Amino acid sequence: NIRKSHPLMKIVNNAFIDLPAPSNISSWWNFGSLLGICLILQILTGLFLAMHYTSDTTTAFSSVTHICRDVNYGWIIRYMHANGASMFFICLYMHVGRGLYYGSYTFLETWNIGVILLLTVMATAFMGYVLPWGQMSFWGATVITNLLSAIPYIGTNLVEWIWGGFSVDKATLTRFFAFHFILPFIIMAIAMVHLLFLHETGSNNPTGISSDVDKIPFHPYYTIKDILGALLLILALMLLVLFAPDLLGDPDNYTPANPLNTPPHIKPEWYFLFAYAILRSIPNKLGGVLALAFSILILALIPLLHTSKQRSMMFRPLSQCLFWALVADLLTLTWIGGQPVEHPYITIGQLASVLYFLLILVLMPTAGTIENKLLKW
Amino acid sequence: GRQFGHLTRVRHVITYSLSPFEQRAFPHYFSKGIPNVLRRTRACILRVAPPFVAFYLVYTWGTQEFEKSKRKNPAAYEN
Amino acid sequence: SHTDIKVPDFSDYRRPEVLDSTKSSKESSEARKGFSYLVTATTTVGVAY
Amino acid sequence: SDLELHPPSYPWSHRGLLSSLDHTSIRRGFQVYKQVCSSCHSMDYVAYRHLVGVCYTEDEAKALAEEVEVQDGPNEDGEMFMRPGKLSDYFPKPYPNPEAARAANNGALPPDLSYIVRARHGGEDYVFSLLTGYCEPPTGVSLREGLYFNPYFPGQAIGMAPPIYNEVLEFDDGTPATMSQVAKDVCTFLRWAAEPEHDHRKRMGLKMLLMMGLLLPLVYAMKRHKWSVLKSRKLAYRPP
Amino acid sequence: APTLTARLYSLLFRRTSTFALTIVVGALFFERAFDQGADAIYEHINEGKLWKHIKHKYEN
Ligand code: HEM
Ligand code: HEM
Ligand code: HEM
Ligand SMILES: C[C@@]1(c2ccc(Oc3ccccc3)cc2)OC(=O)N(Nc2ccccc2)C1=O
Repeated sequence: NIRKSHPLMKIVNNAFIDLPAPSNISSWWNFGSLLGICLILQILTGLFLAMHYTSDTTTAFSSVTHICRDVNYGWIIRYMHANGASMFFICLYMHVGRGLYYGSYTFLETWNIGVILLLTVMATAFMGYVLPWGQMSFWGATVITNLLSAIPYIGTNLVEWIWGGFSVDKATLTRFFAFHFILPFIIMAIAMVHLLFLHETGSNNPTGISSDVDKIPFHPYYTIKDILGALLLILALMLLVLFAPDLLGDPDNYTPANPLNTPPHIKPEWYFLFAYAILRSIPNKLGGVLALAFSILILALIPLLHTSKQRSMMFRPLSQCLFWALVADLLTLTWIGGQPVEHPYITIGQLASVLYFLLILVLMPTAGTIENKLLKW
Repeated sequence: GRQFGHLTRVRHVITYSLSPFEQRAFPHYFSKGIPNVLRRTRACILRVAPPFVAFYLVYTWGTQEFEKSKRKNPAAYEN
Repeated sequence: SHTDIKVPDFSDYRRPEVLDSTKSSKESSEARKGFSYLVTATTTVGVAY
Repeated sequence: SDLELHPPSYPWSHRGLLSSLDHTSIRRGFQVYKQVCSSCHSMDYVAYRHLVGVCYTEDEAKALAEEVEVQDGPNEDGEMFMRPGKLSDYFPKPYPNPEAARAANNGALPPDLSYIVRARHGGEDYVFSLLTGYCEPPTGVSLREGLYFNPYFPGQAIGMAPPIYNEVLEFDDGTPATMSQVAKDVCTFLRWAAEPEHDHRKRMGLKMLLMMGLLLPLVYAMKRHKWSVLKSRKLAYRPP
Repeated sequence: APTLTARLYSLLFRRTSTFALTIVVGALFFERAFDQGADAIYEHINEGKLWKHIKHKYEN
């Protein structure tokens, strides 16, 4: 009987069963549902870890080990959480890249909501990482938190405020546990709002050309395409959990607390590398953090810089080359962000930083304009 | 949202199709697929590949300089 | 004139049990569904696992 | 000062994808922690029961636990005595407030416990090569006090006296307690102390690839079946 | 002489009742046979277990 009339299943039907979708959406389109799976994944394992973790300075590092050694299967649950956080970023990255390449950002509202979803998960992962009170957890917590101190005039009252003291201590570990528990529920609401705005127009596709003449039902097609792709997300997640639990995980969080001693070479998680390089590039306190913020906050300027008469980059050889130069540049930032602030590296790191911004703020838009002229448009 | 029946106007196109239980799910998987991937590869290498070798070259050089410059170094201090 | 239509040839997409006119397809009906359903059964059995 | 070298190449018998531990070597390795390392290094997270599963036996585990004295809970007078040795809380803790380890050893703090994975890149190897690779301090550089020199370590210089080849033994078997053999065993054991789940994980891990190798092709085939209809559909435009 | 997959279809897949009954009964055995057959694979390649190691101590 009917899916269409019931006030509840009607939502389901309109979102996952009868929703008209482009016959041609690619694998690149699988990431949104994978981001949903990621969020649920983080939520379940996250929760079971909360049934055993304790938020006090003393027993924090210890309770986590209690989980990995004592609590039945805590190790598998703990690793799925950690590796799930990485996958979540892997997915954010692909998802945001897919939107750039294919012009999807032209759906203003849904793209703007996405940026919010990006910042929310970054906020979430940060608080998360601090939780086990390891060396990197602590020093990473110290670095990132201090960014706020750069803000003129009110900078220090703010860090101390967010600290609940004179430095990252007791009060901060507890509040971070709290905010880290509620954030993913708030994320979940923003994501439903994301999905609402998207349905208003439906999905874009590889060609950037309207698909209203060739829509297919989300259900049999994307239902199975999404299943298959979930299993791929799962294989990749398990491989990590079950063969390489410590691979992305820094060895220093396996050593408790040292507010007195900063490790020789503190290294961000992975997904912060490129942004870490940008912040570091410029030898200035204020300007570094400003460059850092702008490095992410730039996504919301992207739509103003669309210059081409076409939506997607599928028929745009110039933009394509510049897009990959962007990716290749990010990969350079990543490499550099994980390296000591020295000779070859600072200069490479400064040139990659101007390139990132140079290509988004100027190169891409100029390619679009010459592609238009080349076509006589 | 939008519903089938209210999307857009289409006139004059016929679509012929088969039942899944009547066709193969992998017909010429290799016979036609391999050629196809070679072809999509050719079509995109020139745009995708170059920026990455550019990073690759800077990656090996960059680390090379790093090692030779600092550590390996202590070059001449002769007396 | 709508009689100038004709459904195009699907020979190179068809399962071999069909492919031949003269032969009814009811005869391979059970086997062809058998195979495709077995695949799902097995899948769900695996996922069950 | 800031220069340094990295560990050799790992042939452990627990290096590959699927690869158990040589539980016999985990035994020998505990014996090394028992007689030598224990007197300086705290192993705060392992317990006598943890071994029951791995290297010993129910009865054996009790017996080895009984060879020490912990500070048991208070009774009616508000006391604090000592007790035979449980089976439920390793913890031979060589030093009270950590600063006592500093006092004894002189500056240097004998770190962690259930080692490797721990803050040491190249985990087991780094340790193996640290213990097994003590060497003569080359010309040009002195040592503020006869500290102790080690080619690996950060800064090539500092801390721990070379404690391997003082051929302590109690390997039953009939195993020669040599420099290396005692190290291979200690690292092996330390591997298990840091990662007890190691063997179950790779057995699961096996199952994950085996299952994935069944499901992947199958789910893929399910999707192609349903997408058949679109993939082979044919179009024709017939305008007036 | 019909075929196998046909028999399977007639007797068990046609109805979602049997179709479902067959897979739940299929999982019960697959799990048991996969765990066993897979454990033995894990063991045969290792052999520095707590198993073989035991043998040495029925005593105390
Ligand atoms: C017993 C066999 C034994 C082992 C094994 C062991 C290991 C070990 C490691 C892996 C280190 C880490 C080096 C690093 O942090 O990078 C370390 C450090 C110290 N040790 Fe040790 N140790 C064993 C035994 C002993 C014994 C019996 C003593 C006391 C005489 C001792 C001492 C120390 C000290 C001091 C350090 C700190 C080094 C420093 O940072 O200065 N160890 N040990
Ligand atoms: C359901 C909401 C969540 C809860 C209740 C939750 C609970 C926890 C708890 C208790 C810890 C500390 C234990 C441990 O470190 O293993 C933790 C750590 C962490 N979580 Fe979450 N979390 C939630 C959502 C998230 C989200 C959205 C992310 C981002 C994908 C995330 C990524 C992390 C990370 C990176 C850590 C540090 C992991 C580590 O290396 O130990 N979790 N979480
Ligand atoms: C919690 C994080 C996110 C979730 C849960 C999420 C979920 C989804 C889902 C389910 C889709 C449907 C189809 C698809 O897979 O593409 C989608 C499409 C889209 N999302 Fe997200 N996404 C998230 C982060 C982002 C981010 C970071 C952005 C951009 C900053 C973004 C902007 C878009 C856009 C523009 C589309 C358009 C679809 C297209 O053009 O193909 N979303 N998202
Ligand atoms: C995991 C991690 C983290 C998490 C989320 C972040 O959020 C962003 C990610 C990308 C871009 C901007 C913010 C940043 C760092 O949290 C944390 O303590 N660190 N560690 C760290 C190390 C050195 C400097 C700064 C931080 C992270 O990597």
